[PDB]
Amino acid sequence: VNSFSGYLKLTDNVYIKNADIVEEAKKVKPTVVVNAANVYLKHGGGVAGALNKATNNAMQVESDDYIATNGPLKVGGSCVLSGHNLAKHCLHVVGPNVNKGEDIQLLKSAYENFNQHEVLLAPLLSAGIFGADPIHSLRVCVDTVRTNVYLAVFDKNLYDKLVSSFL
Ligand SMILES: OC[C@H](CC1OCCO1)Nc1ncnc2[nH]ccc12
Ligand SMILES: [Cl-]
Repeated sequence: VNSFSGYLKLTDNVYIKNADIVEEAKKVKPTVVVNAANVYLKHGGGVAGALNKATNNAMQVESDDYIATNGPLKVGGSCVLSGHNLAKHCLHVVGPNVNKGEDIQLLKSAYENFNQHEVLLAPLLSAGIFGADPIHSLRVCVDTVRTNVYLAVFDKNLYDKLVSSFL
């Protein structure tokens, strides 16, 4: 039993809800919140920009130190950093950004990072400003993640379409 409330069960372990991931994280304070990161951990917009804003830019400061030490992430890769005031940890995961010409097959590799954590609050990878088909992102999530994932979808119109089109 966990404190995630109001989710629709798509599968044994995949759940979905229309919610602002920032407001969800602030309410639940999950062990792991997933960020829709880029390889430079530059959290300028989308989910990443909103999560970083909610930390008063502390996420960006920590991320800049991480990059200075370790260099960029790989597309499909991840790193674990602090969750600041939002969660215990933030799993920064880089899905392919279609608007940069990155291979959509890497979306499965990106979701595989979730399997290293028993429970996560997450957005749909490569959706939104990363330019992939969100119905596809949900399909890959359900077919790749085996741990318990609570998916937050900000756009209500999109949420209804994902549910009604889910197989
Ligand atoms: O796949 C990422 C989704 C994309 C979907 O389509 C257009 C907007 O929402 N973005 C978000 N999902 C959850 N919380 C969020 N906070 C800020 C952005 C955001
Ligand atoms: Cl987005």
